[PDB]
Amino acid sequence: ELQARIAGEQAAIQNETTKLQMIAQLRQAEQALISEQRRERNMRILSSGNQGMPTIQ
Amino acid sequence: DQWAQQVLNYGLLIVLFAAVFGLLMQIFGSYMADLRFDGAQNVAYAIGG
Repeated sequence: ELQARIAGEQAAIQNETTKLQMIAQLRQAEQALISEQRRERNMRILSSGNQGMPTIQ
Repeated sequence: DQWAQQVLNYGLLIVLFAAVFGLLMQIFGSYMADLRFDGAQNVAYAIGG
């Protein structure tokens, strides 16, 4: 019974390892998404579809 | 005669520059005061103006 308990404990540590891998992937995805938002803002400022300009009055 | 001519020269200079420079610089100031880097104004249009 103690051997099977220790085996279950190893399985739990395995699960934590998988969870940490998943957290690292999510971290990378979040950084990529922040970069995408930055580039969306940049595109919106510099878009050639803009039609406005200051008016002389 | 020469002193008077130079006085007239620089007086006319100061008059012309006062008037025209004030007008032009006020126009430029207003135009730049309207400039914005929002998503609604063309950056090329604004910088070119």
